[PDB]
Amino acid sequence: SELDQLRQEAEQLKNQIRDARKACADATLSQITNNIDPVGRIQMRTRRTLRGHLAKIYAMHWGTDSRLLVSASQDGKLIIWDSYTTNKVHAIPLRSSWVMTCAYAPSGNYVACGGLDNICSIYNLKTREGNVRVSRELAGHTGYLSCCRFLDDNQIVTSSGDTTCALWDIETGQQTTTFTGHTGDVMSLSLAPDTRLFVSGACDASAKLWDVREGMCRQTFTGHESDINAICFFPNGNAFATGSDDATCRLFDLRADQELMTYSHDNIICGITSVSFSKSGRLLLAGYDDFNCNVWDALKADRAGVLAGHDNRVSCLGVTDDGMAVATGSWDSFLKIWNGSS
Amino acid sequence: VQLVESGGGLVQPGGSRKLSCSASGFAFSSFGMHWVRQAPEKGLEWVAYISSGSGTIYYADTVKGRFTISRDDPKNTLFLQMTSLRSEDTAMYYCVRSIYYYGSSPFDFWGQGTTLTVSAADIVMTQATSSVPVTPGESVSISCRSSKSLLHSNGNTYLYWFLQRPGQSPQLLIYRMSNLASGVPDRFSGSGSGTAFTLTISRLEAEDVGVYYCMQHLEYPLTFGAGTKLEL
Amino acid sequence: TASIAQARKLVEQLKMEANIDRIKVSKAAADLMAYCEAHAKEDPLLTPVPASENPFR
Repeated sequence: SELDQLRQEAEQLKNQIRDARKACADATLSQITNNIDPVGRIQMRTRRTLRGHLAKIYAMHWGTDSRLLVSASQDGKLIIWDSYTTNKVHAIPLRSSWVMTCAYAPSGNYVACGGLDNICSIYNLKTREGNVRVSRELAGHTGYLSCCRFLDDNQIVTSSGDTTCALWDIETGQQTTTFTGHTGDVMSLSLAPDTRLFVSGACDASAKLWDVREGMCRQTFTGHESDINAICFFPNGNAFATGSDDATCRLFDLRADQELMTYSHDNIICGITSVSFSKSGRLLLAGYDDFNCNVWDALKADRAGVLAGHDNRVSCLGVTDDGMAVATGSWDSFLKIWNGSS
Repeated sequence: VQLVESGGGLVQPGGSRKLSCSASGFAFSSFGMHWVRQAPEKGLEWVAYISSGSGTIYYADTVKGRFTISRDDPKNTLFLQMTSLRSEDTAMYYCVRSIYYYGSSPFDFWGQGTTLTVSAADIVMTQATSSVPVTPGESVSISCRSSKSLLHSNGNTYLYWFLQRPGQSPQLLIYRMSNLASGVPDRFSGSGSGTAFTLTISRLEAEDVGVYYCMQHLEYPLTFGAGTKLEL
Repeated sequence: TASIAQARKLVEQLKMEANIDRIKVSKAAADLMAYCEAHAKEDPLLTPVPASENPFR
């Protein structure tokens, strides 16, 4: 009658976009990058091991200076490390120990945390009193907090488990914008280098590219066969990679609006908990549940090196802003800092 | 943030006196606490230091073994017990706070000072000029020099700049030779070559007059410069 | 009856997604190669810098 013909129109529209995507692809990333020189094995040595956490680590974020990093664990502690000398600058005790995300502000003055409490607490590191105290507890999400990223010192975008992403105004605490369109729990988001857009991967095996200013999704990407666990932008901001629970990563191109390459191997059946890109966009690293952390060559989909020393599921993975290092965090309560040597 | 000290007064030579620095308005148990004296009509001079948790304690060579410094976290009060007080200990004693971590600003707050009047290897830090007649609206550079290079292996040049306005406690301007402290205008700027250092004020104000001190923090004991005075 | 409203909003969203200027993969895959090639020397993991320059020595 009405809803039936409306859904038929929607299906026809999605078929039209599918055939447009099919037509726009002359070839794939393989033949275009078949004659390029392979990266070769990437030997990475654990330089520092930031011991001190007493429970599984769920998230970490590198500071903008590529030296300070914040780490969140189910111990109920937010710790800021001096990755150069393995020093604990701060140890923020969280109100709720069920923390599944953390963030470092680009200015470095603020950090954020959240989790099963549905509240994104923001902490002011630089205070005249000399301690670190929570400045704003953002409430308004219904599901758990999965990821939170800082736009500026005043704007933070959070993705929750209630199929909604949101933009916040910290000084007021109200959601400036609310992003809707996902059907399953949203698990991660990655701000663009230009900061004007951000993508978001959800449990419905789809990733949606939004606009922080306009307020609604622009493009949607499908291809995965299970939950999308972590996502990350390409350094140039014109592509992103997703790490899903079906043991495959995928590289999507925003302008081409479709996937370009899949990073899968028959030896690994575990899901990718975290992904990260190298400073040049040449090495896509990916934390797996096999206790390992592969280092995929983005342009050729050939595994090159493994960060195998973790003993438990790798939950977080971050590459410095200058690319000097790669920290990886795991459920054994230890972060490890890696970088190749000649 | 407030640091108020008590216990100063007239003490006969060879006697004893007890100085207490009462901290209020900040997490006193997380801040290392120093004592800095200033003899009448002279420059600053470091006295003692106790870390957070009282783990580490240092004394100047002129005072080692004669004064003892202690802190009391529950009461938020810092102590300095004085014995064998001699005529050279008459000075204006300042209570200073400093927290040490990556990117911190040590020596950022100074107490009002307490006056004690007694009746009757180290890095040498040199300021060439003692008084600079200045007028508002121009640029002045304050020059300081060190006997030993302050640029450490890790890349930090541990030199601090303090401004003591007339009848007021010294104020931190620049920490680590380039970083401008909180609450200080951007007109102040510092640069150094590791042994030779300069502090430049872009545009003088009526509140920029005072004595400017250069201090090193490379190793203990901490040594101050003679001081450069700015007058209208 | 919220099903009709949900279908309408999904139709509008798919309408706004369909009318997007899409470039060809061959002209879009080469940009990633160009970016990776132009930043190869500045990447200290793809091409490691000498151990005297690593801050994590």
